[PDB]
Amino acid sequence: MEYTIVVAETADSPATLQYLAPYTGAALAEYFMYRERHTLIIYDDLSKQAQAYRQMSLLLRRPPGREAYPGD
Amino acid sequence: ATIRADEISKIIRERIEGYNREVKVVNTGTVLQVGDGIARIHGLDEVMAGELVEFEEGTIGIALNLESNNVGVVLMGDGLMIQEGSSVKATGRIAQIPVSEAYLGRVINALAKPIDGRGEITASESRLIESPAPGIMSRRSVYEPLQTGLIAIDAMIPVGRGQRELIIGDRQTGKTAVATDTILNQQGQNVICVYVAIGQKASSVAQVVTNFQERGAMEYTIVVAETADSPATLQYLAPYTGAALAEYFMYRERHTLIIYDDLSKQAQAYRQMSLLLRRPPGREAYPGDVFYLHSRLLERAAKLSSLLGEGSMTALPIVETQAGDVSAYIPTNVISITDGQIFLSADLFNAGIRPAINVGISVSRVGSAAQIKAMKKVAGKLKLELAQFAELEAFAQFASDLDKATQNQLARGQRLRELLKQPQSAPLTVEEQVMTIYTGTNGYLDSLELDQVRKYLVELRTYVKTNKPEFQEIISSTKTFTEEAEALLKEAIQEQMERFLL
Amino acid sequence: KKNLGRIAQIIGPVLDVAFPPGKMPNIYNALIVKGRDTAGQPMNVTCEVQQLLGNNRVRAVAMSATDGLTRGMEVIDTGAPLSVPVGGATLGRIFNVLGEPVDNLGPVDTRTTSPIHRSAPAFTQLDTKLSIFETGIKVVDLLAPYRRGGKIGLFGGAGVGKTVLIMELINNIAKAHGGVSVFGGVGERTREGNDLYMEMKESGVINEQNIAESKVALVYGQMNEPPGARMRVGLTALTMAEYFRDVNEQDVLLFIDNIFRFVQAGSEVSALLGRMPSAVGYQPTLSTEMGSLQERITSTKEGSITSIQAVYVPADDLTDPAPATTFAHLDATTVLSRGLAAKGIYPAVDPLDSTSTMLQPRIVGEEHYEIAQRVKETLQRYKELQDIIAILGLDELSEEDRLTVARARKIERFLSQPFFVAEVFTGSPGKYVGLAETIRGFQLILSGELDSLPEQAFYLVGNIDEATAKAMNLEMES
Amino acid sequence: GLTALTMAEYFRDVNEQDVLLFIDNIFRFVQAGSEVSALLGRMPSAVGYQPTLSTEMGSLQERITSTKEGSITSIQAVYVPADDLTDPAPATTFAHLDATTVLSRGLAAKGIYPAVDPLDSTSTM
Amino acid sequence: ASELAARMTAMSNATDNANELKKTLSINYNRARQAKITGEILEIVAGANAC
Ligand SMILES: Nc1ncnc2c1ncn2[C@@H]1O[C@H](COP(=O)(O)OP(=O)(O)OP(=O)(O)O)[C@@H](O)[C@H]1O
Ligand SMILES: Nc1ncnc2c1ncn2[C@@H]1O[C@H](COP(=O)(O)OP(=O)(O)OP(=O)(O)O)[C@@H](O)[C@H]1O
Ligand SMILES: CC(C)C[C@@H]1NC(=O)[C@H](C)N(C)C(=O)CNC(=O)/C(=C/c2ccccc2)N(C)C1=O
Repeated sequence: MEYTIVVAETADSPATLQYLAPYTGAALAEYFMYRERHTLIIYDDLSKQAQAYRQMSLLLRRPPGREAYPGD
Repeated sequence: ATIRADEISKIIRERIEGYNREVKVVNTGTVLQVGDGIARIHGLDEVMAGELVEFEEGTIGIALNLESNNVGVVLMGDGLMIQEGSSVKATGRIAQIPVSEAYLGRVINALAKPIDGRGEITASESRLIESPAPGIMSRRSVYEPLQTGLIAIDAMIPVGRGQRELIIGDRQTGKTAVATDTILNQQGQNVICVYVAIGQKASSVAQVVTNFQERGAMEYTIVVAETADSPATLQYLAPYTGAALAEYFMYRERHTLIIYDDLSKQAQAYRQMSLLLRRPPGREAYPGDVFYLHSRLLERAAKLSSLLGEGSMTALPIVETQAGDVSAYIPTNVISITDGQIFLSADLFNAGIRPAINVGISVSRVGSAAQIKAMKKVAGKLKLELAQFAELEAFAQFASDLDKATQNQLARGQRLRELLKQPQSAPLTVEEQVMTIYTGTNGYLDSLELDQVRKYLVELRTYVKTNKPEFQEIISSTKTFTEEAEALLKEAIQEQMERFLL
Repeated sequence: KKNLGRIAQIIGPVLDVAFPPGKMPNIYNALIVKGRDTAGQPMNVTCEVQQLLGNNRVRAVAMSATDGLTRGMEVIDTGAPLSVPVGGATLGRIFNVLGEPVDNLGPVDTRTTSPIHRSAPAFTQLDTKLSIFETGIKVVDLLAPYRRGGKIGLFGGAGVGKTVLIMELINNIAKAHGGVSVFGGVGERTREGNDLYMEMKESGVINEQNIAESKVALVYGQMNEPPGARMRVGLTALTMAEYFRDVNEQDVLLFIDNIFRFVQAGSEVSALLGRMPSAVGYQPTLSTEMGSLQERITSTKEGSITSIQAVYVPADDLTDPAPATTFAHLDATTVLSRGLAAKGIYPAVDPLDSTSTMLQPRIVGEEHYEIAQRVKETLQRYKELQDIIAILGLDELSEEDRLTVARARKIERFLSQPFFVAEVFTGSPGKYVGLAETIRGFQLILSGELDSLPEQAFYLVGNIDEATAKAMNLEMES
Repeated sequence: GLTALTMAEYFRDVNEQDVLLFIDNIFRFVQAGSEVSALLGRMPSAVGYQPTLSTEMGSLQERITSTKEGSITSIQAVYVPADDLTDPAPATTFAHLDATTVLSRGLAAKGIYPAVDPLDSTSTM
Repeated sequence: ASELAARMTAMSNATDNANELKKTLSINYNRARQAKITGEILEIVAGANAC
């Protein structure tokens, strides 16, 4: 634990925060990466980020693609 | 979003004519945008959701969508001659039907209007169509049998008054022969029968009603019929009108039975209605509210408590399945709503086994609560022997343990099969059912001719109903299978066998 | 001081109300519509705000029927979300989605009312201890050890044995706890709720003399009750259980039948709420809707809530979005199979798809773990060669494969068990089997000792000494 | 893709030398159009591509051509999504290529790298 | 002769079992095809209405 950070985003969090959590972890890791340190990141349940993004896009009335998932 | 229905120019002209005034169009609505089973009526400011509205042509409507400036209604018929810009009148009455005792023996068209051709029906108006179902404190556990007349049903899938038992199978596998058998079997019992034909062809309804009339079951039956050419709204509504008509009697301490022929057709009519209203559909284009469609209807079949008169409503829905698709959408929905099912199989039906109950996949969650003592005592061994036949026939071609299995499957299974098959529109009394099960499953019919089992059984039935009336008396008196009736039935079947051999 | 609004539109259960330009109600605030339905004046139409549509207009969802409602009715807003009675006043009573008692026993003492919408417990206030509890069910105790304090799901199609399993769990474990055990019908047969209540009265659990000490609380929004009620009956049941976990610091049980109907009513509502649906016509807010409900069912340092939930799979589709999202919040699933049910194997628990996060050598011990692993290995070998032995048959397999087939068949027969709640269907009254007996019986089957006795000796028994008794009885009877 | 294709057009036409044009996934050239097409107001086509899949492919493909004064040999990798060889994007590419070369996951699963499907990979030479 | 008779009865059983398996497979495939067509068209119309 003296060499790792935990970025938690439970299921009762809004879809914006679940969509943003991998990017928060990635910026956190990129800091050490550009400070000449080796980093390792693990996005557990990335499909949950895609589902949170799909929810945010459908609520914004963005037109859906395959399986209501946005084109992007 | 940029356009609206009352966006038409004459309404805006009227509004510009006078801006601030006193009285609006209160009961007077002018129709506009007559669409596909819907009509967006401008006006009807004081209208309620669920309001019956009356058109100039004569068509009835229900105020469904009460938008800001227009109310959108659903047409209860082929609203062809609804001229655009014509008047609509609210009735103040939420959707209801005239209910009375003068309906017993008539045919009805999902609007309580007779398609019978025998004149009008007097009434003391009541019964909102969407009545609420009884609560937890209102009802009671089921405790008395509702006899169908069919030996297999009454022995292995027993149904009590207040149970929702589903009749599920393919097309032309029965289910209407079964429904009519159960209705024709209610001659002595004090049970009102309702039969809703939701999407059947008109000739099928003709056959059913004439069979009812001829066999005498019309003095206690009502018929609500929506043919295949009926509007989808009428096929959507017909079981609710049947349920209200039956609830009329059920809440007056009388027992009712109701049969929804092709409840899946009501689901298909509701899917048509929803797709024409542009609602986002779920799997196989079904609205997603289709479970609620069926469950708010089936929850009205109850067994009320002693405080509510002990009235009951038995529901026998009917679901057709496509190539025996038990795991389809509407089949599984109705299975998750009801209290057991009765599986008719096209294979056994076409193979000659005509009441084609698939007993290994059909349950009843009441069981002995519904059955009488005699039927329990005589049906235990019967369901055991048919259980044995179930694995024997599928597993063994000739046999395992060829001596007793040919004493097992031949003496029990293949003769009990001929014991269970029953002709079209010929129900059996409970005494004949108990006697027929006892003659077979104890091991008395082990050596007859397989083509003579039917003849022996029917002739023994007439013999015992001629020579031994005290058997029928001791059965219809205590409803139990005493050793006295047992022994006298034994000597009766010995007499009948030695008579039938010569 | 309370806002008075006018009804602007009515679309089934979803209606939107216009408020004065100054003051509009917040999201989830309860709104009382005065109402008039062929009586004097029942205010029973309660709603809750979903979205502020703009121009002094909010859109709510009715917890009652909307037939007979007019445009322009007065809508008093309560200024707070739906609060329900909590505490000992709920013990022994049946409730609505609105906390209104439907038992006809009188009104509830509404001193303590806590709102149905709260946030989940914080991350720091969470238990981290891992305990299992035995249930008396062979397949559950062996292959899916249910965690004490964790959410537990039961997945099945229509008519596979979800409710018989829930009632067997209630028969075994609910009468052993010291804390209360609340039940919430979130859309199910009202016949079943009435039957369960009458069983509670005859058992003595709900004592008509002194209701005040019952240690149960029943909430019911059944298959009727338009989707406003079927969507929040789970929340009011969860609120009542959270009061006992938080305040009294008891160990609550939370038996819920068909949390699937919560999702289903949410999609029904969201269709008329004017949202674009997801792939299978579900609401776009499906995952967070499940999360807002399941993330409150936890175990904090104050107390624990052991939740046992039934999850319907529509058209037997485990890939359907609703069970597919329930799976993430559960931590001990138990999947029922239509094939196993039709083969008479009751309970129809699919042994290989039903997992648990407590089947670990550090939690259940190494002997239990190794026996479960060997059982799953032989069952997996059987499932592999199933299609080959379906077309060809057993005669073509090797000797070791035939031995594995016979052992897998004995295992799948020893998985079935008679239930106390199913004595009407099977007869041969139910058996409670401890964990040690299940472990010894499966050691005996897989060890090759019980290799020369009929398969039917294991079908619908408990405690493999009964399998041996049945085999001896069958051979002596011939 | 049009940038690189223009750079090759110049070497074929003005410099009149044989160009060797290698392309990475041209599936990405089509799915980028399908990504933007919803925002461009266009109504969705079959399973989710833009209504102009065939013409968008065709413009770029027909621009790749040996023009009788110079030749462009074009080797293109076409991502088949979910191994659906009948997906619209690869389906509309097959008609534009001369020698197709299908790669089988069944051969990669055993190590027959290059996992070229022998019976599927056809050619006009 | 006895080995060939056992082979004949075994291949009769296997033909019958492959027959019922082919039937079950055809049923499941028709269901999958209808579900695929339904989902595809529902997705297309959902996108079009969203535009
Ligand atoms: N027990 C029986 N004995 C003899 N004939 C029967 C029996 N049951 C049904 N039949 C015959 O089988 C045919 C189909 O039966 P039935 O009318 O009950 O099915 P159905 O409900 O009309 O099927 P569908 O409505 O899907 O066409 C009928 O013509 C009837 O005469
Ligand atoms: N353990 C069991 N033993 C014998 N029979 C069982 C068992 N479990 C289920 N069954 C049979 O399966 C039928 C359906 O069971 P049940 O209604 O309890 O589950 P379900 O329908 O999947 O759940 P729900 O009632 O919530 O829809 C019952 O009628 C019963 O006869
Ligand atoms: C079937 C009729 C007679 C009862 C309806 N009520 C309901 O469907 C549900 C059960 N309830 C109780 C409502 O309050 C909302 N109303 C409607 O959804 C409806 C829905 C509806 C759908 C299609 C055609 C007409 C109306 N009503 C306005 C109702 O009156």
